[PDB]
Amino acid sequence: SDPDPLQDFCVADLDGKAVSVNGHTCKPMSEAGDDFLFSSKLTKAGNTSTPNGSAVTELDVAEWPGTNTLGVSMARVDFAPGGTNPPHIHPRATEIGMVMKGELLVGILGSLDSGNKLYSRVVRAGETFVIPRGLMHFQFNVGKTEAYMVVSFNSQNPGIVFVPLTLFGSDPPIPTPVLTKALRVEAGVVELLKSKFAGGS
Amino acid sequence: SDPDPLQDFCVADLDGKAVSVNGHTCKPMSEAGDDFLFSSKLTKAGNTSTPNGSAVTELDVAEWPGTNTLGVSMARVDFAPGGTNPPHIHPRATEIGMVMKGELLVGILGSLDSGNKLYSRVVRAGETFVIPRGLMHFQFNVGKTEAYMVVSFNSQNPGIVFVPLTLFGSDPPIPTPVLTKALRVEAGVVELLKSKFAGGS
Amino acid sequence: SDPDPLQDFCVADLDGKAVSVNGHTCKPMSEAGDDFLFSSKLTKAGNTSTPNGSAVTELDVAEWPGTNTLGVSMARVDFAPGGTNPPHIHPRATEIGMVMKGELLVGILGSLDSGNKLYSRVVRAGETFVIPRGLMHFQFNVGKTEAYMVVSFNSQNPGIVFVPLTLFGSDPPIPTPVLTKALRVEAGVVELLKSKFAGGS
Amino acid sequence: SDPDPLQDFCVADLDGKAVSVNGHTCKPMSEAGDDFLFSSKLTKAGNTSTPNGSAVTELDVAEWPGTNTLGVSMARVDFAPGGTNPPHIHPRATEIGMVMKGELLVGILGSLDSGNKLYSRVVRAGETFVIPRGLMHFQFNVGKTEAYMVVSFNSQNPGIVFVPLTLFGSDPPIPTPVLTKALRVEAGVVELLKSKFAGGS
Amino acid sequence: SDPDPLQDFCVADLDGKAVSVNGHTCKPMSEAGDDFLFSSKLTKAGNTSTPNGSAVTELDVAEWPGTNTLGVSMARVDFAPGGTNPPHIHPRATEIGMVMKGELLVGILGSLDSGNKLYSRVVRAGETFVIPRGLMHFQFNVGKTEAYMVVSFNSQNPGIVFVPLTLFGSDPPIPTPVLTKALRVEAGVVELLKSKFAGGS
Amino acid sequence: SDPDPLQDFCVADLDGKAVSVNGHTCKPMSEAGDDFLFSSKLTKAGNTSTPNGSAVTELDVAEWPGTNTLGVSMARVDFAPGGTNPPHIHPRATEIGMVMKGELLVGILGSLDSGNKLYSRVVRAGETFVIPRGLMHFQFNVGKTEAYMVVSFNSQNPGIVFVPLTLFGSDPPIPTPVLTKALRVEAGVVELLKSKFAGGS
Ligand SMILES: [Mn+2]
Ligand SMILES: [Mn+2]
Ligand SMILES: [Mn+2]
Ligand SMILES: [Mn+2]
Ligand SMILES: [Mn+2]
Ligand SMILES: [Mn+2]
Repeated sequence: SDPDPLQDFCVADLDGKAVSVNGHTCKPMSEAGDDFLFSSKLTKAGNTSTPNGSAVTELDVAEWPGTNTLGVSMARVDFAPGGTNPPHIHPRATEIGMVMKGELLVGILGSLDSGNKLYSRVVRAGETFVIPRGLMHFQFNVGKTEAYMVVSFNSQNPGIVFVPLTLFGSDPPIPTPVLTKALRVEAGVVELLKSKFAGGS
Repeated sequence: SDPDPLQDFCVADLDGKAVSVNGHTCKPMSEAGDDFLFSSKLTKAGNTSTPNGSAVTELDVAEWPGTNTLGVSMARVDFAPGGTNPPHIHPRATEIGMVMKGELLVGILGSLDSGNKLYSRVVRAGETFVIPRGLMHFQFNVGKTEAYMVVSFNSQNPGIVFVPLTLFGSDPPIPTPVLTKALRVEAGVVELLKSKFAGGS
Repeated sequence: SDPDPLQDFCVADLDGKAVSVNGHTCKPMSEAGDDFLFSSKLTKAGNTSTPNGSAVTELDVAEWPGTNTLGVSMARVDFAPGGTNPPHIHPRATEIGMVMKGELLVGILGSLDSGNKLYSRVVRAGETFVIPRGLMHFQFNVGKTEAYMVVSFNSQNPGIVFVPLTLFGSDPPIPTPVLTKALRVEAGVVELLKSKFAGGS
Repeated sequence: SDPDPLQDFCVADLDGKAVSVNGHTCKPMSEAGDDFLFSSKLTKAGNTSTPNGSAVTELDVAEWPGTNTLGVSMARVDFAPGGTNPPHIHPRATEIGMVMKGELLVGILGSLDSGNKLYSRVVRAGETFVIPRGLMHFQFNVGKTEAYMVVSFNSQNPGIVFVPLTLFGSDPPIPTPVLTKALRVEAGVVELLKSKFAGGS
Repeated sequence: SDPDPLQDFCVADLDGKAVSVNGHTCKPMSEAGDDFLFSSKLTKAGNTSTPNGSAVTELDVAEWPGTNTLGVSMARVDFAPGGTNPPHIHPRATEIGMVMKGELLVGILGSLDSGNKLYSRVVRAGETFVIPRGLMHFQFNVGKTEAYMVVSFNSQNPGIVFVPLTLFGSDPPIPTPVLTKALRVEAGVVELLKSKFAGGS
Repeated sequence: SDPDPLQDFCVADLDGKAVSVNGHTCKPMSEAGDDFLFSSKLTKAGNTSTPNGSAVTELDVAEWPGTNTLGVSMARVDFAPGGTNPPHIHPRATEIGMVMKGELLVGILGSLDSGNKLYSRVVRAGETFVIPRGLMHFQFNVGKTEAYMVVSFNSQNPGIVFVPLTLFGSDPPIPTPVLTKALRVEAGVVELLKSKFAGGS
């Protein structure tokens, strides 16, 4: 997991010309003020008018510099009815979270040696789930109203590997002959899928 | 931080006669069922009729065996008006959390080389805070109704070192001559403090 | 990464009734013999007559018990002409590898904050590549003869999340309405994809 | 624990205008000289004429730049007769130490799930003790002459959270209503305690 | 082991005047190009016309900046007939490797509590070995033609402590009276050994 | 470094038939008694009437079960006049230590990329030194009376790789043709060296 901190605080210096290191350099401690350990960025719902029908509001180190070196971050995800936070992976963190409003089908997938088992259930207000680092998972709003969840991670920068977007809409996209071989369908089907993700999100 | 996992899942075997290891041994994977990655233990408010005026509902590995080896846990804390989650430390984890209802004065204290600085603010619904591993911190309900927060940690077993209870009500209590020297007050004052914590909580 | 070792050697006890822990318990050191630090399991090519046209020969702790606690493993991957080791992720390890024979298009994909960038090139005998933990990647045999590579990981059990198989052929498969929403295509297309992975591999 | 080193040596650059990172940047290796792996800072006793009756002489990375990245530090603590190194916590390290002269009552406190157990004994010359990261502990000179101990930590910067000073004399102090609720005594008692720590140490 | 990465990529900035940190600072991500995850440095055999009769071709972070923060590296070692990669230690990594051509006697030595056991066998093409961090080991070409192996490590900078060269040819060499006491032979024998390593390699 | 602890205490179960894991299983916490965090094993000097002229008194987890999982250990080393703690390596820990009595030449050696630099000085009572994990180092008593030092490590089981004993007296010894090639001397010289270490210490 993230390297442990070597002092109490180390607020990220996010200036575009800052020297680059693993993670982030820190602003001078003397200059951090009083408020770096607090945020209000998750107070409002994200805009669910997206192709997925969900919206992630990030609270990782990029959005909350006071988390730098501390080995934690958060996010909020809002869902339109029938919206999905699509199959995805966090490459660098375990996730733990709670549904706050509505009803979400939450699915978590084992790796090959676990038989690619799918564990899923309908998670309601106050109920929680845990997703091991690197494993594919999704949420789907099965309710008829807006749902949201609040999640936390054991990294300052868990990363998101969105499976559909990466598979079909990477920069630039994976070669069609790779995808036809991998997906066991003809070029036309792969081309249809790519056309859905050609817009970068 | 907690050792990284060496497989997808490793549900804690919490049987009283289980062999003991760092953390917990795991139940046979073949026998875990479908539901170990989920919990509903935080759906209900804790009982705030306590001397502190707060109640912690734990969701660490002892309460959620499916978190074993995954490097995360959660808790809910409910507060009566004027209730406090008193100055305390988590010896093995950074904490990250959100106020869900009400208004909480949240205070976080730097260590000696940080001048023992106190950072505090009133945290309201949807607002968040982060507390580095090992640092003293508290919350106090400044509202006139019940408040609660939901918190997460980057350990399966963060630990709680309650400062008042440990200082005055440990098992058995710290010697009075140690406390008079350390607190710079006479025996009578130390004896008064001990009398408040003689009941073990 | 994997927990560091706390002694020189700790050969995995892979008996089916062994107590379960994070990773593996160890056989009594006194009884390990001379040969646990060696293997010959990668001397022979895997069978490439598979739907993917590739075959992975594993040398993780399950196949090489002497690697237990040491934070490393290996594998060999053989490729028929036009064969692919399809888009996949190792949830718990960085991979580093070398092409030994033939010509492989090797592609490595950044996460969302890296713009899902695809980095790819044709890798020939003696040439190497590195794949950060948790990131999607693939190889495709662009040559007209059999190719193989030998790879190593900084985990005893890196895991494999095969993207096509997990997305369409998990146990049981992800719900069609989740996949239609996530992939932005009609049910018929999702059903076609599922039919290709209904056999478990 | 502290991040492992990625090279042999990395002597801390402690210049006030140095770029800030987790831990410390390093001076150019070419310029470190011969003597960075050695110190003589603990050769002399600290001044025990303090309110606590003890004096800590630090040998962390701030005082010994050659320890930077190496995951270790030291300190010496000297005690007047009846002096205490008061209840405190090291947020980022386990401590291991030896009494060198005199007789010290050494107390170590478990966390809540350990029942806040107090383990204590009189430790004499050559005898040792170990204090897990984050746990409250103290020493008290029970002898009639000066005592000292030498301690080591598995961090370059373990931190010190002094319980009395932080509880009553932080910068600025914890609110009286928080302390009256937490300590179960009236304002007058809290005000008396604060008056003892108003001087910053 | 090496600190985990806190982002996808962090290509090492190896400029001689770069600020120094544990490991390496990184070049601006925006400027890394496409090719940093690939190398061709191990395509050619090293020059075995050396006193050892072996040649190490390094592929650590100094030679492959794209490995920075990723916790892995590689090397190739080529051997003349009768050549040795002499008893040595990697202070910061476990090694895992495969013989590619020829026949190598590979020996791995336990530490004191393992009775300094020597485990050795003749390793041929395709066969593998694993060497725990910090343990002494060697390879010796027992064949009549050139051999080579390709090895990987779970560090970006494993380090090499060559035992003969360090014992007899360090900068400056270990004092003769230290070596006579340690090796239980007279000065003349130590002086003979030093004369063989006076050239720095 | 050693895996972090997942609870307050975990006293090692050192029974010969205990299940084996990375490190040690723990005795039931309920049964540990009061005294596991303390030891008196270093109160007395070791017997310096040895070929080296030094004696190591170990206080690792094998000798101090209460250190299990806590990431620290200690040792005492006593030296006859002219005695040496010979060139050796700790494979799994950084060492930090203090001379308590007498005068010791302490030498610490960089790895290859550090030019195999030797850093050495005469260390007297109260003076300290630090030795990075995996690096060769030695001490030599330059005084005319007995010296001793007390050292600590950031591992519960640092290991000791004694260079002379391992090079010449391993179990069984390294082949003579390996040593003649590696040491650049004739068989007779290697045979002389082996004869000095044929007794196992
Ligand atoms: Mn997620
Ligand atoms: Mn807390
Ligand atoms: Mn792969
Ligand atoms: Mn302390
Ligand atoms: Mn090697
Ligand atoms: Mn040593």
